Amino acid sequence: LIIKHQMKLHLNELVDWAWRNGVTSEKFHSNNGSYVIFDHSAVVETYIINKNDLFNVTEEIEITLDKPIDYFLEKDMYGNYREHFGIAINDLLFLNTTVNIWLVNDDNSHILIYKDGKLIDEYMYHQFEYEANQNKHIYPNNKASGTYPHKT
Amino acid sequence: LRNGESDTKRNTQSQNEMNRTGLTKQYLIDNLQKLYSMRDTIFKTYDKECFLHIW
Repeated sequence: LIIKHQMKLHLNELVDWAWRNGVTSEKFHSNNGSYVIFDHSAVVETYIINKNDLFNVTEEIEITLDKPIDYFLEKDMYGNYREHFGIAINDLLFLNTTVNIWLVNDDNSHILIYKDGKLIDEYMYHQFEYEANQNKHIYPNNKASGTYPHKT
Repeated sequence: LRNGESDTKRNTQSQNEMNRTGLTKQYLIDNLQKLYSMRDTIFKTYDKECFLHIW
């Protein structure tokens, strides 16, 4: 169960993500045409990069029982709701009692991943990911934060 | 007229782990006597099966 996740990151977030998920050599372009070049997992050359510049990066999050999940919500068969941070699903002491497990997406939106004793397949997960936060209005805000740097 | 209701749900999960280690050392004088021929009998089987037994 591997899920593509495309996001836009500032320079600090992009550098952090690149160093955590090792990149040997790659050039990342930004919203405003600035670029940063990683060579041998070390920053080498950066163009004129202003604040609020957005870089597009796609990361794969894979949801499996054995690997840890950053934030999930578990419902016992008795009716108790608990939340667990950064532990695998199998790491629960008594997985026998657990009925449902929902991933949490930092938007306070729950996506069902574990029901009826088995993981949710990829396509039902896509359906639930669309379905969880339908009426999510994002604030519209645009600032150019740049101008053609050279004298032309 | 007074009516009341009350609910309660408890859920306690416990985990234990206990590691025990011991080493009982016993000193018997008999085991010292059996030490004698322990190394010597190594070369009594060498002598009988590899070397000449006549002068």
